[PDB]
Parts: sequence; structure tokens; C-alpha cells
Amino acid sequence: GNKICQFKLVLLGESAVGKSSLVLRFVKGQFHEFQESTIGAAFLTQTVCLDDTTVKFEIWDTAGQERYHSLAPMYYRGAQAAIVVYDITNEESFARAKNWVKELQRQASPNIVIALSGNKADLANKRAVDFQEAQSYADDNSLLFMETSAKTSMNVNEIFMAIAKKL
Ligand SMILES: Nc1nc2c(ncn2[C@@H]2O[C@H](COP(=O)(O)OP(=O)(O)NP(=O)(O)O)[C@@H](O)[C@H]2O)c(=O)[nH]1
Ligand SMILES: [Mg+2]
Repeated sequence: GNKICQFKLVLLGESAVGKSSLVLRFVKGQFHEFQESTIGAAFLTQTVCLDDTTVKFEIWDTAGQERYHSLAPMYYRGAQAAIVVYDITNEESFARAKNWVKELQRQASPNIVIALSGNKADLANKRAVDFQEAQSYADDNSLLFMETSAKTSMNVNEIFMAIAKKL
């Protein structure tokens, strides 16, 4: 097809859950075991083919440390979609993700599409967040949920493409 669409996506979540790794995997097909914590935010773009349409993603990978919380609106204000990321081995990160979802539902665009990534799924031998519990939470809050692994690539392209399909 000759149709081209572009949209703004923001990633939010507690520090160390794998936001930068998820974007690097999607955009560059890379994964770095030693990824440094992000300062403020990083910007990346990727263009994909979505059933007859060329979709360009403008992605804001926010720094998740609490000291950067006040900067979040600068990145989500004009976003058409968000991926709130947690680490399946860390329940506190899952609780933090729920608070990011609440903030988006109250302060971002009322039409924003929100996805929830249960990342580091390759570490299921240390799971702390039950898949079904997270799925139920996502269903009750109208969030597009998938467990992902930036390390193995599991569901990485899938979650970004599913979001694009719903915009
Ligand atoms: N096993 C595993 N490790 C992962 C996965 N995603 C990220 N990691 C690791 O987790 C650590 C933190 O990842 P990173 O992408 O920097 O996290 P972040 O959410 O961007 N942190 P910040 O918000 O501070 O910038 C890194 O050592 C990275 O390699 C994953 O899916 N599986
Ligand atoms: Mg980061």
C-alpha cells in the first residue's frame, strides 16, 4: 500500500524494568545486558509495514527513576499511545506501573491507547506477578497486555504492532 501513518508513543515505568531494552530491541534488533540507566529521556524512531500501511513510530523512552517523575508530562502530553512497563519478577514494579496507568488515564489525552508490558518474561523462574492477575487487571482497565522479553525478543515486535493496529 501507499498509505503512511505516524504516531507518538511513550514508554513509562519504574527504573530497570527494561524500557530502553524494549525500544532497542524493536528499533535496532539489539539487546544489551549492560544497558545504562537513562538520564531524562531518549528518542528513537522505527518504520514498519502494517497491512497496506507504512507506520512510523516516534518513541520517547523515559528515564524511570522517581527524580524524573516531574518531566513525564513533557513526554506523554501529546502521545497517541503509551507502553507502561513492569518487570514480572518484581511486584513493586507492577504496583508502580498501575500508578503510571492511573496518571495517564487522568492526565494524558483521553483517547490515548495504553499497553502494559510484563517484561523480563524470560526470567519466569523468578516470577513475582501472576500472568492471569495482570491480564485481569489489564482487561478491567482497557489496557493492551503482553508479557515480553527484550532479551529474547519475545512479543517485542508484537506489542508495538498491536498498538499500531489499534490507532
Ligand atoms: N533477563 C532480561 N533482562 C532484561 C530484559 N530487559 C531489560 N533487561 C536488563 O535489565 C536491565 C535494565 O534495563 P534497561 O532497559 O536499562 O531498563 P530501563 O527501564 O530503561 N531503566 P531506566 O528507567 O533507569 O532507564 C539491563 O541490565 C537489561 O539488560 C529482559 O527482557 N530480560
Ligand atoms: Mg532506560
